[PDB]
Amino acid sequence: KIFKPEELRQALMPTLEALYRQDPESLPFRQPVDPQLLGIPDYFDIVKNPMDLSTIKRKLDTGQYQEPWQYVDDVWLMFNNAWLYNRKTSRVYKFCSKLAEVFEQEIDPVMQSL
Repeated sequence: KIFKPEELRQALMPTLEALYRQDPESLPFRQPVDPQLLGIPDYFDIVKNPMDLSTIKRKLDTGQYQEPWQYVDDVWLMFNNAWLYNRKTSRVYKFCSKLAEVFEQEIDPVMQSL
């Protein structure tokens, strides 16, 4: 099965929009973590492969996911990075958990249809 790039984008986009719709929970995820601006030099020692919503959106818009599971892997990468780096009761961690709840609800039927 070979996916047409614009069809894959159309099918997956609503799941990404669902994440952006979460306010305030998407706010820490709408742009990359910048350890230099934040002064957290330990971040890239723990998070080897950073990911965020803006990067996923760009990849989804520019034919970078040839198969749906590649998009799903990047969403989970974003979540797992945040859940590894941050305290469980931190705002980021709690917001991450809400996005993951929304994502699983939205993605499951889409992947079955694809």
